[PDB]
Amino acid sequence: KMNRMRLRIAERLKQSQNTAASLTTFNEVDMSALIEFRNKYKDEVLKKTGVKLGFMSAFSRAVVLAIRDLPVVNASIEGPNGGDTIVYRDYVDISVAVATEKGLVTPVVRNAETMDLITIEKTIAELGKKARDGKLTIEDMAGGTFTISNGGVFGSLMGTPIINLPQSAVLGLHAIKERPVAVNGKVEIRPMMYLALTYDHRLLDGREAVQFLVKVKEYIEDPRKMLL
Amino acid sequence: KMNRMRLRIAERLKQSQNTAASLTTFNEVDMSALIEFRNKYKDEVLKKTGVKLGFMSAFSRAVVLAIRDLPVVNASIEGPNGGDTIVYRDYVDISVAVATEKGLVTPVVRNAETMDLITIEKTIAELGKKARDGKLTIEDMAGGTFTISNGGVFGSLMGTPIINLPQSAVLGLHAIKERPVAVNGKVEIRPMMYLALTYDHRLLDGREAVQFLVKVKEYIEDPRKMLL
Amino acid sequence: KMNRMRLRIAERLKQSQNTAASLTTFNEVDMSALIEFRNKYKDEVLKKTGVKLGFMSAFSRAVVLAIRDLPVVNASIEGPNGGDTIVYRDYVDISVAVATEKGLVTPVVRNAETMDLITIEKTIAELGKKARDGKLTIEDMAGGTFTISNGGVFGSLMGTPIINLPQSAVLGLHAIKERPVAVNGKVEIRPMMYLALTYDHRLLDGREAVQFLVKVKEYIEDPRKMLL
Amino acid sequence: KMNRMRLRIAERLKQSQNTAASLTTFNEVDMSALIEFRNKYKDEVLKKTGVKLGFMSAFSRAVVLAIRDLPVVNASIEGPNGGDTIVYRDYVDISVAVATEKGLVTPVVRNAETMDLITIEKTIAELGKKARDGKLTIEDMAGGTFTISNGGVFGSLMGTPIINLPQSAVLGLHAIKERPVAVNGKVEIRPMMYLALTYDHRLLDGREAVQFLVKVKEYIEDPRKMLL
Repeated sequence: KMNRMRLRIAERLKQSQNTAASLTTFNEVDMSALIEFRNKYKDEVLKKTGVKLGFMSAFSRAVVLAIRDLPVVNASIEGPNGGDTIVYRDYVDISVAVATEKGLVTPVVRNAETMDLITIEKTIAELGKKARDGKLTIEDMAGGTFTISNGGVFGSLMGTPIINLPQSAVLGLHAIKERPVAVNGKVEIRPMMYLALTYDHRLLDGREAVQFLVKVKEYIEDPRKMLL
Repeated sequence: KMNRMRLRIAERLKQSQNTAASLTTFNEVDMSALIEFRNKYKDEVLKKTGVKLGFMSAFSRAVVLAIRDLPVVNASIEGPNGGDTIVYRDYVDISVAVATEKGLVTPVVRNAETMDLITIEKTIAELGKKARDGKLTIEDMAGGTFTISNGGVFGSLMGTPIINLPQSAVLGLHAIKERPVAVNGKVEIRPMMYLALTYDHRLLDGREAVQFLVKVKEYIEDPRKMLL
Repeated sequence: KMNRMRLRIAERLKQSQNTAASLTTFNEVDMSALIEFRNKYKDEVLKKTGVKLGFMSAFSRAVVLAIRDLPVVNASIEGPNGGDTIVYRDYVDISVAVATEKGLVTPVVRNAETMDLITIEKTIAELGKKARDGKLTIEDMAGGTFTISNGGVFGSLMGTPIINLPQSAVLGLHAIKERPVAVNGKVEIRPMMYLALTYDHRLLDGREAVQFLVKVKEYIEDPRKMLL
Repeated sequence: KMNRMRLRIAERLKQSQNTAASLTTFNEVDMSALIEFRNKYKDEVLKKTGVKLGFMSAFSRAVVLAIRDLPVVNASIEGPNGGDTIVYRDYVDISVAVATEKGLVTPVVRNAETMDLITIEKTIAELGKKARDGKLTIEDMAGGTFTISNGGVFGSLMGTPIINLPQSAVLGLHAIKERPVAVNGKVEIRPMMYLALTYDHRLLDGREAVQFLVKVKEYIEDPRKMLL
């Protein structure tokens, strides 16, 4: 028999689908620079800090810088029957995925727009521990302003991730693969990943939606853009 | 606060989603011939006519010829609670996208199935001017029979465009990219674009939907098919 | 005849020499990454901001990050007859050189440790204008915590720059040259520059002095280290 | 606040600067032979003696043999207001650097001119242990006749080391680097190091100063010269 947890979450799915409008758009991106950079320093970083480096601070920091250009992304749509107000609050709470032994849960880094890459990475590592400990308070998983979800841990080409209502949108991350690529007028083989942006087409307009994803693409593909 | 324009359009989104069934299918296509042809003559054409040539008359004319094989595409589904009638009217009104400074609007070429490629191209150029002038009457944007939408102007791999209810379906156009391709038993590099057909699976049946997109693919990939 | 400005400054030279201890140490560094990065984006940056990009935000930001590891650099030595206190204040005021038509002057960016690379670059451009206008207030040139000086504008291999008393130390920047280099087990030709760190050997100890310069070398040679 | 140790040493710096004249001159040298020789035998040597081999006995022994040609180097300048006497005592006490956890200290090998390379190396290893033990008596660090200082442990191109008053001069050692070199009419890549001789230009005359450094260069570059 389905328990209360199943019933609640299962309802929230098709409920949020019927509440928001919904669209998904896509792109793929070269992972080489990020991978190289990671390999070059993850040990030094670890010895300096106790922090191991994955990729997560990268994606998230890039998202923050893109949001700093496109504040529409962070805002939430509110009032009766969807309501009346785009809530322009511009602190950024980054919800992200963790799979406990009892399945999917969503820790939220509060005020992430203040943070350094290394600090984000550390903060996430803390939450991952505390999550498998079952120590999390519900305020750790009360909704943020934005969400990043990962299917690449299991490994897929492409997902179509769900709106974390009341948030505007969500980014999906997928398997890195070596892929044939056209670059520099040459065939090459490169580490590539696809990206999926799902967004409420209420207030996230197709122009903006594409533009956001594309700007993020740049920051991944050259980490030096983070210096701007 | 959301204004009346936002509220109306935002409702129409999830309303039309809940009204129609909905499916999207895909293909990608070589742009070379069209690009070559454009470059070869756009100047001559311009001097003969005052008309610059993009790609739009091509896609649209191809769509018309495909519709001339597949009249199911042009018809609209009507009556109470979705109703009872596939309206076989076979004049073709081509709705298309323009982004004003106040966002997205949809000029409609009436009776487009009568028109020459150059004339379609001209007609669109007229509407683009009149649109940014704000001179458009609402009858310029009262619904056509079919819709083509462009995300390639912003530049993306792939979108999932919305049904312009009561129309049957919509075609999305995307970024042209150089891509590695297998052709002639050889690896080559070519200008490629992806295509997305979204359709109401009420009355647009999977067979037909695929067949339509595929026929269009041919007309793009060899403009000489337009001579048939 | 020497005027008051000459007499004051001329005294301050040999006075500060007799006041501090004094040592200079050296290294040279590859400019390629920074040069590439600059060329790749200076136009985009300019259109986004009104700011042209030289190199200065790079050197300075690197210096700040090195100071964040080595706070000894920022502190000043104070009290009677040189005194008694290493003043650990850790806001960072970056003095830098401008040659007016009446010769050398030293604008100071206050609180520079807070700033982004682009913002530093902008701030400097503002000061350069205001300097040639003669609009500067003396508080613009009351001493900072650290100093960077440039001879490369005139173009030399190597200088030996003077302690801006009461500051601990100073960095000299020189001509970029193409130079033969050994890299990757191969002879190569690269854009190279020499660096000179002059420091008061009171409280800047040889270990620390070398270590500071070397850490800066890294940040220049890979801008991706700034991401740490 | 600065403690007594800081105050004493800080004074000794600018005091000794104002007491001596002061000049520094430079050269660079191939490390290959010494490196090869070290690698070839350090294990055998260790098993025969309990002594590991760095480079230090080499530099020091070379310095001694050069001093045996140029006794001016070892002598000290003495009497009131700098005085009247070049003290020709020709036993050689080699001061050298150790960085304790409390910073820089200077053990002195007494009567080093008597010693074998292996014995010098051993003697230094003993002192290094006793230094980190804090067991040293002050007579271990009462001034020798000459000084060698190392910045290469931290790793730099070039320093400008301070006169250990009353000694005549000091040698600085730096980072070994692979460097492009011209040799045998050919471009080659080699392990190279720069050398800096600082000397009191009272009684160390420019002729002599250059000649000393150059002779040392030979002994490093061919260890077989030690056989003369």
